Amino acid sequence: SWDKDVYPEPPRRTPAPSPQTSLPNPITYLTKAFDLLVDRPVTLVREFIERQHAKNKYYYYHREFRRVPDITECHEKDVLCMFEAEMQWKRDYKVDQEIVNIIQERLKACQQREGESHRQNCAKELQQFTQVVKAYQDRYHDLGAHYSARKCLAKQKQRMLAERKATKEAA
Amino acid sequence: MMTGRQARAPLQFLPDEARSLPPPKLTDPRLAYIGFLGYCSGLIDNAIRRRPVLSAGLHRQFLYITSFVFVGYYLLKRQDYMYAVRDHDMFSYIKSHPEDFPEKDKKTYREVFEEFHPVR
Repeated sequence: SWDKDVYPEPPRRTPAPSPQTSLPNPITYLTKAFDLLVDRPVTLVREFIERQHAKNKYYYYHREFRRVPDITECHEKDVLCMFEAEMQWKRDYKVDQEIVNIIQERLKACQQREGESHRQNCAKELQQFTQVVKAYQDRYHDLGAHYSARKCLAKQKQRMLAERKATKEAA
Repeated sequence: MMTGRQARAPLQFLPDEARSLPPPKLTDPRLAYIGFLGYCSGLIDNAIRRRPVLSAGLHRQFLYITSFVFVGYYLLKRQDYMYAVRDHDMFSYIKSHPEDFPEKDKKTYREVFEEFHPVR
């Protein structure tokens, strides 16, 4: 199972079979054959496997990371704090990458699910993809292969300086 | 360098200040490496005189590694003493002249400015 909220799916509406001709379609017969010959043995084997699982149950946990001070409250050339800030920034970088991957999965799933009318029915997914791509590009792009927290901070400082200059020239 | 330091009491291998330092252990890795140097010397001495290199003259190899360990231990004692002297003199000069070594502020990265050069 997964989470229906972070991986949404619109409600399904299957129309009822209302045949017109008297010829029996082979799809129903092959579906019955698949349900008899294939589905029941696989279900029985999986039920036996789950019964064997239920005797010995053990848990694995999601690792929780507490918050450490970031690079903006680290002194210059003091490794014992910029180290922790750097690793926290790397973990946040990976989390952001997987967030963009989740949004890409949402967009592709919407495009394939909605069929030939995908241009109108998936505007929200496209706008969320555009917003998250703009945020990712403004946050992490053009850092280089040797990226660090200091390079991202310098890029952000340049961005706010340019924004302040632009809003000063317009007022 | 420290020649004037070796001016009042010259030609001393280990002065009276060298005894306040902890002596190196007998299981020092450098001492083991010098013993291995002595073993290699014994092997070469057996080899260059057409002797069986792993059997001939075990007493010779034992004296080789023993003399090597002896000289290496004393040289390591002198090296540790000299490095302690260097550190002590440096710290004494730093303490003696506070105006020549003034403390500098540690500005956080929220205040300092770094230029960003994009890679593209």
